[PDB]
This record gives sequence, structure tokens and C-alpha cells, in this order.
Amino acid sequence: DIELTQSPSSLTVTAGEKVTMSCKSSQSLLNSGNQKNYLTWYQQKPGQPPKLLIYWASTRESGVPDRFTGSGSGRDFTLTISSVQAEDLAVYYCQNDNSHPLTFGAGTKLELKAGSDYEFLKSWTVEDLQKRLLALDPMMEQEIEEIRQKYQCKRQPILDAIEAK
Amino acid sequence: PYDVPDYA
Amino acid sequence: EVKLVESGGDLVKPGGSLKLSCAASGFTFSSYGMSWVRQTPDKRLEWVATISRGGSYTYYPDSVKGRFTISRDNAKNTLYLQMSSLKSEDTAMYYCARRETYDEKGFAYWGQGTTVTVCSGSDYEFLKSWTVEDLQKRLLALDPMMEQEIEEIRQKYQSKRQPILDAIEAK
Repeated sequence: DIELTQSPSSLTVTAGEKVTMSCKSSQSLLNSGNQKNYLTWYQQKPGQPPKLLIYWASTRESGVPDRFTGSGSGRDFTLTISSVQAEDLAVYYCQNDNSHPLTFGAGTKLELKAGSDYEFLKSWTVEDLQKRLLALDPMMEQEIEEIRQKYQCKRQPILDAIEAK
Repeated sequence: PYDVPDYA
Repeated sequence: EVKLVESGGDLVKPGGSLKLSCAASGFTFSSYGMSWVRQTPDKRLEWVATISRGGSYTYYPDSVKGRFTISRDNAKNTLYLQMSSLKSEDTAMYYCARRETYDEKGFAYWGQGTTVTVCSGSDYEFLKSWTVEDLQKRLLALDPMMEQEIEEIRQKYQSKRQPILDAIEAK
């Protein structure tokens, strides 16, 4: 079974900083037939599915700016953001897409430095800013519903015992 | 009519 | 436009079963294999099942072999996941995704996700000898706890809105 190790687990970044992410595979991801690396990088914003970012280790997907570079081969892979932007704040996952079972790294999380939001957002228009303000509500709502569901589980045994009387 | 296995 | 819509999530007790659905549109469904991929609460991504475009090949990791069955109705544009012998560990957001039978590039198309919760701490045999009064106290106590956790989520997002609001106010 192929193990993917992503390092570091988390990264606190200021705007414009260069960002380097590591994905190490226990076995080679070099495909027998075409000799490409079947290594795929995803970017995940909260409340959203992972979104495909780079495939075959180094081919950018549609819409992905050249800020991003995937590199490396066989077992040691790197995702590089030359100049991090607010829209880049996310969790980055690498995936073995070469042999079953398909497996994923644990993810490298990018987070803005506390107090730094103004510099990240200084070029954002009010339209852009409202959109980012409205996107927060589904994430909050999804997190609250995990609570409701957690406490429904905690209630059932007590309810089951009470009804057993 | 002619299935294809997965590539992994 | 490629779209995928999961459904069927629910909260269930261990050992129960459940069947998930995925509606597909915007592409020729019978030309693509499909996969199910889940995200557990620690936010790890775990591949769970794959099926070939025609349905005759199925693949599973060892963790769900014998319990999960993936299937498809190609005339209905629907992908399925039957989940049996559910463990607490199976709690996750389950995602439907297209297998890139031609690009062989990974997962480009995902659904929105449907939440499966398999309950932990469900056995109550030790609670039966409690008095009904004490069970009520224990039952009622979960309310201030649950309200307090919800209130912290609100505090957290108040904190996240504030820099965006400050930048909006600056114009």
C-alpha cells in the first residue's frame, strides 16, 4: 500500500511569500506504460470538494495560474507557489493515482499570518470582498450541523435507556 | 458493449 | 456542464446499513467509470470505491471490502454506494466523482458531498439501572454543552468576517 507523506502539516504565510510543499511517496508513481508520474495535486477550500490543481506531477489544470508549479519525479514531489495570494489559502493534497488502492497524503494547510488580512486583501474590490464575506456562511452552517449531529448521537443512548423503563 | 477496467 | 449530486446521507447506529446515490449530468455517463471518495472528520481523504464505465469491474480498499458495494444504473445516469456493517469509523463526507477513463489524470469532477454519521457511544446497557431522574439530568446537560459549541463556531466566524468587513468599510 502506497503511503504519501506531506510536509509540513501547516504553514503560516504572509502575502507575496513563496511557498514550498513536499509530497513524498513510499513507492514510485512512475507509470509502466507512459512513464509519467501519476501524481495529482488538489486544492481544497472549506465546505468545498477538493479541486484538481496539477496532474501528471507537473501539468497545470485549466484556470490555474502559473504561480503554481508541480515538480519532482518518482517518489519526491513538490508544489511551489511563487507568490501566495488570498485565493490560494487552502489545504493541498497529493494523490497516488497510479496503482490500487488509490491513496492520499494528509494535506498541507496554508493559513494567513494573524493580523495580515489587510495586505492579502489590499487589491480586492468590494465585489470580491462581499463574495468572500458571503462564502463564510455555508462553512459556518456546515460546521454547526456537525455539532447537531454529534449531539444527536450523544442523546440516543440516554433516550434508549429512558424508553427501556 | 465492451467494458474497460480501471487504469490503476 | 458536468454536475454530480450525492444524496442518501443520514445518521445511523453501528451495524446498520445505508445506500448513497449520485445523479450525473452534463456528460455521457456510460462512457466513464465512477468513484466514491470520503473525507473523515480529521479531514483525511480516503478512496473507497471505483467502478468501470460498464459496471463489470469493481475495486475497493481493504477497509470496506465485503461491506461496501458500488453499482451503477447506466440507463438512469446514477451511481450507487451500498454500505453495510457500518462502523463509527465510517463517519465522513462522502463524495461522488468521475473516473477519468480517457485523461487518466485523477479526479476533476466531484459532487457537493453527502454526510454519513455512524454514531459512537451508542451502547446504553450500563444506563438501564439509572433512575429516570438521573437520566434526565444527564440528558438535559447536553443542551448547554451543544449550545456552547455552536456559540464558539459563531464566535470563530465573527472573527473571520471582521477583517473582510474592515476592508469593505475602507472601500
